[PDB]
Order: sequence, then C-alpha cells, then structure tokens
Amino acid sequence: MNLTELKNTPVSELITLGENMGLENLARMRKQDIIFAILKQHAKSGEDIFGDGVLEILQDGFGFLRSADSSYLAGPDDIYVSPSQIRRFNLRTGDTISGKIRPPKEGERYFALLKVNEVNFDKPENARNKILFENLTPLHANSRLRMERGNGSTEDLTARVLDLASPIGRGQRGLIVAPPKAGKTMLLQNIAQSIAYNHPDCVLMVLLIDERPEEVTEMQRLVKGEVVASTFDEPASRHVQVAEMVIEKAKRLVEHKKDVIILLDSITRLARAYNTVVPASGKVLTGGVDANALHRPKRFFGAARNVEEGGSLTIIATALIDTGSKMDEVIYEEFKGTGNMELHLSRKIAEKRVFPAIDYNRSGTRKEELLTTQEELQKMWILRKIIHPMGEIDAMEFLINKLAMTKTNDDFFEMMK
Amino acid sequence: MNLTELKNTPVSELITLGENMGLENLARMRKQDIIFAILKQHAKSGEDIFGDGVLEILQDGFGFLRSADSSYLAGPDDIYVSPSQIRRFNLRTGDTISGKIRPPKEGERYFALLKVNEVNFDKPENARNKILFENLTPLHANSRLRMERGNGSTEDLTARVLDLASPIGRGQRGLIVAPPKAGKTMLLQNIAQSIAYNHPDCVLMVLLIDERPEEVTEMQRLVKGEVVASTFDEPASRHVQVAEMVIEKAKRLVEHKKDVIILLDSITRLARAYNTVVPASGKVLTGGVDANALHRPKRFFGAARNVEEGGSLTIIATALIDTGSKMDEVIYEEFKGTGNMELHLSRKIAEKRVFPAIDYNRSGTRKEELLTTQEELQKMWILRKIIHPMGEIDAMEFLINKLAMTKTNDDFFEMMK
RNA sequence: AUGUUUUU
Ligand SMILES: Nc1ncnc2c1ncn2[C@@H]1O[C@H](COP(=O)(O)OP(=O)(O)O)[C@@H](O)[C@H]1O
Ligand SMILES: Nc1ncnc2c1ncn2[C@@H]1O[C@H](COP(=O)(O)OP(=O)(O)O)[C@@H](O)[C@H]1O
Ligand code: BEF
Ligand code: BEF
Ligand SMILES: [Mg+2]
Ligand SMILES: [Mg+2]
Repeated sequence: MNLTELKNTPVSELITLGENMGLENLARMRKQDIIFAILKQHAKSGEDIFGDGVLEILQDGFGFLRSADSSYLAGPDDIYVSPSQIRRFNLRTGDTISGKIRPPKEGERYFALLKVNEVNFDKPENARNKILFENLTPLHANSRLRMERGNGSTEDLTARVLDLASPIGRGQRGLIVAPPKAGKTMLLQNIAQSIAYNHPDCVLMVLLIDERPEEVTEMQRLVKGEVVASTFDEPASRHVQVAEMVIEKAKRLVEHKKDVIILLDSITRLARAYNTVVPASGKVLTGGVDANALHRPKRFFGAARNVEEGGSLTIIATALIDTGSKMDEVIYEEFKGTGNMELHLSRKIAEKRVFPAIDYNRSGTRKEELLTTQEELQKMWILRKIIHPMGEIDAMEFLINKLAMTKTNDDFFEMMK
Repeated sequence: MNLTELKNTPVSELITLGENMGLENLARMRKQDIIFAILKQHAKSGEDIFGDGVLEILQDGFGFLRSADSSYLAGPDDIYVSPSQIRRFNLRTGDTISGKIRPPKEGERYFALLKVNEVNFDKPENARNKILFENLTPLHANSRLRMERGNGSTEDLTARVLDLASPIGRGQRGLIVAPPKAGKTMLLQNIAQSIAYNHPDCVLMVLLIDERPEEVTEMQRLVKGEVVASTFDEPASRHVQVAEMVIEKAKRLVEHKKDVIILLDSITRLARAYNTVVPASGKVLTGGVDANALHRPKRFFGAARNVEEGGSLTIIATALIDTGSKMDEVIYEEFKGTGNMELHLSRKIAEKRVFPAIDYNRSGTRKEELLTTQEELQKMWILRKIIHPMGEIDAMEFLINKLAMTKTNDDFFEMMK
C-alpha cells in the first residue's frame, strides 16, 4: 500500500477496484478522491498504509509531504507531519520521509505520520549525524562531465561544439546567454539527453518556471529524469515556493554525497517573480528592479558548489537578453559577474538557419585546465587562435564542415596539425 | 419565440407587429423596448419564450446571458441566471445556455431561466462530465492550416508570401510585429478571408479593442465570422470584460474539442488597458509599466495551446512598435520572448508602396518541420539562403516578380532548381 | 514625487 503506486495506476483500474470494494459510484469522482476512498476502505480492515514525499515545513511549525508528480503543489493527499516528530528527528525542509500513514479521523483533513522508516533514502541513524550544507568546503570543478555522445550521431555535433567551447564539470555554475528565438529549447533538450546518456548516475532535475505548458509536457516526455515545472498560469508565489523546494531538496541530496544537476531555464523569470513578490520599499532602481529583489536569486544561483567531502551541485541557468525590457537587461549582467561560464548564442547565426548558433568567440570556461589534459588544452588553444580571426558565421560554418568529416574531435585535432 | 430571431428582424416589421398586437405607440420607442413589449404580450397569452447567450457569472454568485451582437455589453434584455441553477448544473463563465425564459414579474428587471435545454450546443449529459481546460496536455502545432487560396487571384500573393515566410498551424501562438502605417489592416483582412475560405469549419473570432468605429463596422461587414470589438469611446473596464468573456468562451469551446481561432489586433492596447485598471502599488518600472500589469495579458496570450485530446486554440496578436511611447516598447516587447512566431513588417518597404511590406529575413517559425514535408522544408531553406544576402526591398521585389509569373509556389520552387 | 521611466 504505497501512495505513488496508486498514483501511477490508471483511472479505469482504480474505478474497478473501488467498485469491487463496494463504495459510492467512482465514475463521477476524481482520481485523488478515488484513491482516498480506497485507502480509507483498506485501513478500515486493519491493514497499514505507507506513503512518501518531500517535507515542506511551514512557518507555524508543522509541515506536509509534497509529491513530485504535481510539481510540489498543495494537494488534499498531503501527509501531515506534527512538529513533535520534527523536533524529535531534527527534520528540515527537503528531507525525504517514507513511513506508515493513517487516514484522517473525524475532524482531520490530512494523513498523519506514525513511524518514519527511511530518511533521505537512507537509515535515520545516518541522517541524525550529518554536516550541514553551509559548512561544506567549496572547491572548483575537478571531475570532468563529458557531454560527447560518441555514437557518431548527427545530433552529437551540438555536444561536440559545446565540449570544444566550454567543458562542464561537477559543481559548475554557468550561464546560457541567448536572445529569444535562438534555439534554447533544442539546446537544453540536447544537453539533458547527453547528461542522461553519458552520466545516468547523476540526479537530473529540470526546472521550468513561467513557461508554455505544451513545452512542459514536451520536456516531461522527452528527458530521462525528473521534471518540476510551473506554467505562467500560476502566480509568482508558487514559482518562489517551487524554487525553494527544489533548492532545499538539492541541498539535502548533496548533504548525502549525491551529484545533483539542475538545468534552470528561467533565471530571468525567477528574478521577475522575486521582484514581484517582494514588498515595495519606496525605492526603485533603473529598469524597475528593487534593491532587495535580486538577493534571493543571487543566493539560489550561488548555492551551486563542488563539495570536497562528497557530491556536487551543478546549476546551468539560461538568461534572457534583448527582450525589449530594461529590467531583464539589468538582471542578466548583474548576474554576468556571476556564472563561472558563459555560453553566448548569436541571433544573426540563428537567422541563417545554422544550428547550433553558438558564439564560440565569447564562450569559454575559467580554470579549464582542471578538466582537460595538457595536449587537449593546447589543441583547444590552437583551435581558438585559428577561429578568432574569422567571423562568427564563417567560423561556425568552418567548424561544422570540419566536424562533419569525422566522428570524434580527436581526429579533427590530429588533422589540424 | 427566440431572442436572436427578433433581434435580426428590422425595425419596421417589429413596429407593425407591435401595432397589430395592440400596445402603446412603438414608433417613438427603442427596438429593444419594442421586443420586450412584444415578448410580454406574447407571454400574457400563455406561450413560451426561448432565449440564448453566453453566461457571465458575477462576483456575488448570479449571472447574465450576454449577446454577441452587442459585443457582450450590459443590456436590459439580459437573462438572469440564479445561483441555484449554477450550483445545480456546475455552470461557469463562457457556457452557452439556451432554454426557456419568462418576462420579469412585478419587482424584477430581467428575464428568468426556468429550464435549460442545450449547453454549449450539446446535451447537458455530455457537459456535466468534461475535462477542464487547465488539465489538457499541450502540444506543438501538428495540423497544417494552409493559407494559400489557390484560385490564382492577385490578392493571393500575400497568402503565398505568408506561407513561404511563416506557415501557421492549429494551436499556434504568434505575433505580428509592425510599426504604425504599415498595412496591418489589409494584412489582417487578407488573413481572415483566407481562413474563412480555406478552413470554414474553424470558429473564427476577431477581437478589436480600442479601435475606430469605422474600422469596426468595416471588419464586421467584410469577414465571414464573428466580430467582437470595443471602440476607444469605452473605458478600459469594458475592454478587460470583453477580453475575459472572449477567452472564457474560447476555453469552453476548446473543452468540447473545437478549433477556435482568435485574431487579436490590440495586444498593446489590451496591455495598456490592464495597466490602467490595475490599482497603483507605489512602484513604477521603466516606461510607466506596473509590475503586476502584464500578468493578465501574459496569461491571455499563453492561453493559446494545442490539445492532444481534441481541438486547438490559435491566437495571432499584432504588436505595436515605434509608436513614440516607451511603454509600448516595453509592453509590445517583454512579449517578444514569449511567443513562437514573429512576422515583422518594414516601414521602409511600406513607404515605397510595395505591398505586402513583409520583413522576410526576421520572419520564421520554430519547429516548422512538423507542418511541412521534407522537400518543402528543403526548398524553403534554399529560398531563405538565396534571399538572405539580398536587401529587404530587393528581396521583396524579387519575390514579387517571381511569384507573379506563376500561380502556385510549387512551380516557382521547381523553376528555382 | 527621489530611484525606475525619460536615457544614449
Ligand atoms: N539545434 C537546432 N537544430 C535545429 N533547429 C533549432 C536548433 N536549436 C533551435 N532551433 C530552432 O529554433 C527554434 C527556437 O529555439 P529555442 O531553443 O526555443 O530558442 P530559445 O529557447 O532561445 O527561445 C526552434 O523551434 C527550432 O526550430
Ligand atoms: N496589401 C496591401 N496592399 C495595398 N495597400 C496596403 C496593403 N497593406 C496596407 N496597405 C496600405 O497601408 C495603409 C495602412 O495599412 P494598415 O494595415 O492600416 O497598417 P497598420 O495596421 O500597421 O496601421 C492602408 O490604408 C493601405 O492603403
Ligand atoms: F523564446 Be526563447 F525560449 F528565449
Ligand atoms: F496604425 Be496601425 F493600425 F498600427
Ligand atoms: Mg526557450
Ligand atoms: Mg491597424
């Protein structure tokens, strides 16, 4: 008796099971209400019920166990967590809790937690003694997260160009700067697919705030990982809540020496949401940005770091420029002094239908020698010195024509000499 | 005895009928008052009266049935809908209701609804069980909505250029960016005529907010569809109300697997209206735009989506640029990074009296391979690569001179090779 | 109202 197991079951089988259990007509009923009635009827027989979810401690002291399939939205099937157990096990926002639950009695509206069985997918004896995320020693990117497929596919050209322009390692904090209508969607899809193919052990999390739902359901059915999104039909409060829950879960996972990867596509939208939810202080800067509005996105971005004791946190955010709004322009670069990695995309190259439209000149990675060998770094330096004199479109055409001849970049580097 | 039937009748015949029924002199009376008196006299004999309209639920709990011929304006002949029936049939704003009505008794001012016969042009048993619009899975444009006439007319050149620049499919969410005095009116008229000619099965709705009455009555007598407009003589409150009613009706139609097409021509004017009706919060951004003013137009724009279960919602809005106001430059923009189709028009080409004055270079459609075949996409790519080096005016002249030689674009593509 | 917008 698990909550996620009943959530994954279809509607027809749940209706059939409820009709066999002998309850009210479930055809004219919601799936969540059907599951609730089935759990009630199964607990009336004396059997136990189990559930799971991410903890969201409220300001009063209690909390609930949000579900991932609903993008951490307030649902009727949330498991109530008393503050006594929180104080007894030192629980915090983001801790994954899995234990026995019971249906609400007369006068209650949510399931109660009796005994916790597993904390953060581990024993509670290992979670009671742990080092906080704020005390971990940061470090630079040491492990190399190669994005090249290696299967010789035609779509691998984007990953090869990305590796030649800006290699990505564990704990990297980069930025994907690109004007609208440049190809950010396809680039993010390719990055997510390459991460899921090359490094399936890492925890991939794609955050899409204030996006077109069709794109949400497309990304959810395309990438092999977790997708937490919030369409534009929701207020900025839900955006802030989702961002906080995601970053808290990422911190709790990193605290257990896990490799978390966050592919953010709405850093600008997140900053707009934070500027909308912040109370007015009577002081407005140039472009309509509050003085204390960028602090929360600043911390959300800076949360990414590489841990020496174990694990890492990678955050790749895509910033929006040339959107016609001065607020986004002020945000983007305020954040430019940030992202230890900038991958610029050119609109002029995208208009020529030359995919990918990557600005190789302005791209780059700091401390790239820690992720590449000596000969590889020398070859990349020679390639950059050869590409720099040529124009952007000409350099992109040259790179595409030279990478189409071979499958691996090593052969291209060997033929360049 | 139908309301719309009496509304379509002329004034002279209604006056004659009222004089034959033996009532007060109807020559010095309004047509609506004449219809009201005729309905009263006909109901005094014991016969039944029927009406219809779009439901507009008020904040208190009751509602009225607005009429389409009055642009959903508050009229004396609105049918009152009690909240009891709303609670009994789960009615919402936008549901088309058609049932028996009765004249108001002593102390009443509006017609009452006794029994509902048809809901959303369908049986109530099919409307009681339905999936909300917020739960439908979005998708990209799959079905091709070809705009080419095919009759070899001289006006078909605009549709041919539009198809070669940006093909339109079901569920598309585009933008027509053009400075003033460019030819937006003729272009919108041609688009509406091509939609009514090629795809007469789709529900066409043209929304004109804050425009001149002459243009309104011109569009109403030119296109073959529904025209809901609101001239500048009305406050922004009526603009917001009309936009809400139109989008709610569109959502209710899409919920019944219908293909709705909305040709918006005032996205900038709608954003200005929303910025005017929003209460001041003491925080003004660059250009005079409120922080929470663009949220409602953002949702109105993002409502457009393609449904996998059935139906679609297409919204083609025309944004205004270079109007001398910085608010529109932020308002029209901020919207640039939202849609997935931009059809730019050049003022320099319009000054040369070269119609249509379309910027073929900056135009385009994302995921265009889902609406065109392989050979068609290759021919469009070759045409774009040939047109790109030439200047805007030169490319437009070349395209016009090459399309004037033949009737179909297939012959042009075959002759280009 | 200052900042924002004006504004480069
Ligand atoms: N690698 C690519 N190959 C082919 N087309 C692409 C590629 N990247 C982008 N595009 C085209 O650009 C359009 C928009 O790209 P997108 O990633 O949505 O840009 P952004 O996210 O910056 O708005 C897509 O619909 C696609 O047709
Ligand atoms: N396809 C066309 N053919 C001929 N003249 C046109 C065409 N499109 C626009 N025009 C001219 O431009 C004028 C204004 O066009 P309009 O569509 O009103 O531009 P906008 O809507 O951008 O203000 C029209 O009065 C018309 O004379
Ligand atoms: F319009 Be893109 F997604 F920035
Ligand atoms: F003056 Be146009 F209608 F934009
Ligand atoms: Mg995008
Ligand atoms: Mg116009």
